[PDB]
Amino acid sequence: LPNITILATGGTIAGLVNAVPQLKDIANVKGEQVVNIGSQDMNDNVWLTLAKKINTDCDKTDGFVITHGTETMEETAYFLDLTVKCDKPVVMVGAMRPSTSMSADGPFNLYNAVVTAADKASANRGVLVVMNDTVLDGRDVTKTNTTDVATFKSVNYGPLGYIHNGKIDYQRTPARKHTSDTPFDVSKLNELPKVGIVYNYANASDLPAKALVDAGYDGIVSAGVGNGNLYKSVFDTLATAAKTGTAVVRSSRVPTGATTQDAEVDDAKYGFVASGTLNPQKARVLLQLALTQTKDPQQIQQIFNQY
Amino acid sequence: LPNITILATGGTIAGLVNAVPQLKDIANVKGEQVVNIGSQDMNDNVWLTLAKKINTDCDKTDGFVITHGTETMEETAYFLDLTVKCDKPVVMVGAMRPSTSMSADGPFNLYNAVVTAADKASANRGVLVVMNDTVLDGRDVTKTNTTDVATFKSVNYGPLGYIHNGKIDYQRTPARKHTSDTPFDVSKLNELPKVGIVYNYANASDLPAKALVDAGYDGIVSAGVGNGNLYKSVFDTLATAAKTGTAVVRSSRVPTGATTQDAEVDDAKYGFVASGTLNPQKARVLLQLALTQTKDPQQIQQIFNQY
Amino acid sequence: LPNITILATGGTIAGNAVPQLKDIANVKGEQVVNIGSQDMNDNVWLTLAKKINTDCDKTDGFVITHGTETMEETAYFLDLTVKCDKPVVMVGAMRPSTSMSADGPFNLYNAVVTAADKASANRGVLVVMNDTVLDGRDVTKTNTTDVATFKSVNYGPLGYIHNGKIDYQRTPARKHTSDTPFDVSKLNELPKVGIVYNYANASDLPAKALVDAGYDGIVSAGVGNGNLYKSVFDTLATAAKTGTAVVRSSRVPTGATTQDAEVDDAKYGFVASGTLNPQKARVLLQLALTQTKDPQQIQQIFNQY
Amino acid sequence: LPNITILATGGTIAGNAVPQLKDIANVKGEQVVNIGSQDMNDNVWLTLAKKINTDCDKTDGFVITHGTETMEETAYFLDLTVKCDKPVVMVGAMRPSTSMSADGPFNLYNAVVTAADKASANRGVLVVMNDTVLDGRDVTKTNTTDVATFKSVNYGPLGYIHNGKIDYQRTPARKHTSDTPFDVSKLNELPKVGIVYNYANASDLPAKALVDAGYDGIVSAGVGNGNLYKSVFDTLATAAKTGTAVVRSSRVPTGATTQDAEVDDAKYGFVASGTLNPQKARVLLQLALTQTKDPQQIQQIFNQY
Ligand SMILES: [Zn+2]
Ligand SMILES: [Zn+2]
Ligand SMILES: [Zn+2]
Ligand SMILES: [Zn+2]
Ligand SMILES: [Zn+2]
Ligand SMILES: [Zn+2]
Repeated sequence: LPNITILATGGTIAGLVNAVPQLKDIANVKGEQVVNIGSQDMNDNVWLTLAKKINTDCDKTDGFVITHGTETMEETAYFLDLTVKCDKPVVMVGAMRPSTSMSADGPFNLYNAVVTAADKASANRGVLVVMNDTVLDGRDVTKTNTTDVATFKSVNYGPLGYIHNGKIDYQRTPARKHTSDTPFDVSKLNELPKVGIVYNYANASDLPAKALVDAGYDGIVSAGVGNGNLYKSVFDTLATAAKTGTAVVRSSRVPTGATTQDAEVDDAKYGFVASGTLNPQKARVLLQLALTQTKDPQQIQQIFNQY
Repeated sequence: LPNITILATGGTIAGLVNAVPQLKDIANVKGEQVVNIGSQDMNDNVWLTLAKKINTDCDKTDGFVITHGTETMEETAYFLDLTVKCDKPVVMVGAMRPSTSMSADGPFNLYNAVVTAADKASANRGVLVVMNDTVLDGRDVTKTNTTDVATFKSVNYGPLGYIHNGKIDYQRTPARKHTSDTPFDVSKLNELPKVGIVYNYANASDLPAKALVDAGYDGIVSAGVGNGNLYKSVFDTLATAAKTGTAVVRSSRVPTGATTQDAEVDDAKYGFVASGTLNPQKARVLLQLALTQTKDPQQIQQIFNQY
Repeated sequence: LPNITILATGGTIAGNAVPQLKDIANVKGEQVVNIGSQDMNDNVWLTLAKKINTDCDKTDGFVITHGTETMEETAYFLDLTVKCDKPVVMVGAMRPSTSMSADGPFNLYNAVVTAADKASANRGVLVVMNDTVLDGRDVTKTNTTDVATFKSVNYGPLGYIHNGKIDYQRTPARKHTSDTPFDVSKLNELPKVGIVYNYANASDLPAKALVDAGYDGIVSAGVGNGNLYKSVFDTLATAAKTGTAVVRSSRVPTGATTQDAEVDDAKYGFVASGTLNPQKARVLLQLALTQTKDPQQIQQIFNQY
Repeated sequence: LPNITILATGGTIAGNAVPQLKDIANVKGEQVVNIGSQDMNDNVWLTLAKKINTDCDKTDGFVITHGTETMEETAYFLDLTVKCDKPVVMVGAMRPSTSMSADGPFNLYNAVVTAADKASANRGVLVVMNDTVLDGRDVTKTNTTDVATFKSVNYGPLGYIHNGKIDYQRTPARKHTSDTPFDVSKLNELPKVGIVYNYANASDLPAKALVDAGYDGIVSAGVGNGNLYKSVFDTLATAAKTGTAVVRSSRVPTGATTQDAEVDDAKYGFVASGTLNPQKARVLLQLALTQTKDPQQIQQIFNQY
């Protein structure tokens, strides 16, 4: 059987080979606790240590499964999608119900994540998220409902495949460049560029925006209204920010659909970057990484058009 | 025919009786430009003037249609749902495509909004949003896609009815108290309590939260991760805030599903309020209004359980 | 504690495998029939409806375990025929009860909570699945395998369940339960109604065979807004003019088949099904045919229930 | 500018009513047939496929105007039979071209942009509607009246259109166009395949009539994961054992009908349709039957296309 490494970032989602013994019949599992934290507290340090671990141990194993909380799983998955250089399957998985709760979802989630990680056909598709019998790509996947076990969905382009009876039918694969095809290399980095997110809505204070500028943040992501629009006070602070060196990326609070370039706002005029289908938290991820390569908004836009 | 008043808050969404003449065959339309602004700039002053106008003119007409931009329509609609005391239909409508663009959606949107406003069966259901042949309640309706004409949907409980050939079949009506059944009365108010929204994600700065506290904001709404969870730095600032008088409401960045009380966080312990199915921008609306009645988080929670 | 009766129609969906039930209700159970839901039939429907109506005053609410294949059919039939205003809640499982992360146990727990909540009464026959309370009319099966498959695709759910509490924010407008004019206590059988499908180059043979067998009604799973392939139209038009009740529904999973849109229904005596999908339409047409054979009266029924 | 040919099969969906087309392509048009899409048939399919394959080297891409009722059927049939790798894009309108806010004009503009974009080639036959580029296999009609009805309910769309530009982020894995073993140039007719529906108490009469008429294949719109009402099962089992190709699909709008799950397919010679809904399954079974009558070979086809 294939040997799959399980990297845990927190508690157990099932309760591992003893908690879900059926696992030892499809893979050879070793487990390492890499960090232990709730995902609402996920952070840069954790991201860096994970990417490095996966990159160092790529040849010690046939695949990876990462147990992680659901709240920020979608951010971690995209970070790794951009930084892992192991074309072998890296599959993330979590659980929406506590492991001791009735009809706990963890056990079967874990099983299906190991199934996915172990299938050769899963290789070379970038980092994946596996939940609710579905194989989801790290870029587009996002949490759609606060409590539903079916919460994870790729709301713009769809899943990569479905899992029935330990088998996967892949009918899709992502087009946006990832893993070995990106120029990102966090292997020597101990920190990441500071990027914050500000929200837009009626009568929005500019204060949040101004705090980030005061603190010399490297980038700021705007969760805009509609097609990335900005409340005027926020538009003014961000315009300013962009002229004094803070990268500014326009995304949207609207859960699906792209924030398009030169549509609602003149990005070229202000030196802003439109995030495409990257929601705010995902846009933060690429902006941070783009900032380790360049600070030219034109080049940041190009990065946003390709990753 | 019934006489319907169209209150415009910005430009035309069609191009009114001359731009969509079919209108004069279903209603008697008068139009007033109440303000002229892009909805990304929507604000308290506009909300107050609209509520008052609708309340003053309730007996001058059989119904209201409000033309408004799409970016914050969902916020205005809920504000009015809470403050209008005219049980007559108040129907909001906007357009996702410019009026001069091919297959402009405005014309037929406007027509269907007038159809809705004119149907007696539409009365007593609170403030409505009409878009894409659908009648949506002001509380649950939200913008789901950045550009799609079908963007407005009530993502937790569904629409109230569908519109085919100028006819409506209502199969639902909202249960949460609105209009005349709320204690909110902005008729004498010239300002609203200050409420801001802060976003949570991996490695979230507490700075935004702290700016609002520094400025003596009355309330703060957290767009949390998952079931309203908070990044630790943000959790600490907000906990503090709540002890020194800032109302704190936990909502979620996740587009559907409720942020439940005493689930992921101990709201009772910290004096926080869980927003139920109110997304961040909608939660801001009720929190602002709840703040004109009380500052006791227990009572704010009760308000969040009933409106 | 509330008395709740679990009426089972098949195999179990849990396994007490859910001891936590003692915390919310006094539970007793009866195996009413035992079949795979894909073989659900008129006899089961009649007996179920009669059992609930007969037993209404012995318990505080009912939970009905049922396979997922035709849960949406039974739920609507019960929605139209139950004369008990106490909560009737149907429940199933998408995963075998012995499979890992089986959904049955929590689904069942949630159904008893729903059946026992006093706020659940007077909302008609309910279906509880994946933490959601769904009305029997609009509820349909949306995905072949996903635990979250049950959704009310047109009008949404009535309420969500978290930690054993329901936040109801909706109730259906279409009349059901004791508000309908249907009465199963007098029926040992139901009018014959079949369903035919429409698609490119569709044979009229299925429709023809139904008519030849003297079927009381036929529901057309049409294309788009209830349209019909030419040959199927031709056949059903004659049928409707000669006494067969004919209802236009649609193969399209959401949205209504409207009146006076695509087809001139009055001209032929056809009835438009509204938001009722073909299998749901069938439930209502069978029932309407126990009350009348008149197309206009049947359309009225379809506009009301 | 690119040469794009618009092949019309019905009434127009715009009305130049869209002069803005001159900005993106040199357009010429031919009325290939003229019918309501609810009467779409084998003859139209054959002629369309032949026309595109014959005319492939005269233009840069094709746009096909087609009614919405069976757009998803034609699109898949073309997906399986077009041997031209240039973009073929189907397009419709959900509102009358003269109604207010008609969708046809912008839909058409978007289809020509798609047909003319060089990045659109080699993705198979496409359907463009509501600013979205959708593959012909997974695309289905989701709502009876909404302009946004066309969606790829299982795997999503290939790309979105904004301001005349497409951000393609997906392409289908299932082989299509010249990769299939089908060849319509040799066909004046297609094998007879009908579709029967399953639901509670389903009559076996439709299935029986199809078999009696010597149908080459039958697709079952089953319940849940492709299951069958007892009587329909019994009939199709005999049919499959005696030479009728039988494909299990599902009435359920999303998700696959899987192999070796609910039914022992090999035991009877049934074929599981995968994510192919009944009308789509029919398209592929008709085509498979022009190549073989062997169930295992047909299942292989269903696992590949
Ligand atoms: Zn990727
Ligand atoms: Zn309301
Ligand atoms: Zn009902
Ligand atoms: Zn009643
Ligand atoms: Zn294809
Ligand atoms: Zn090829």
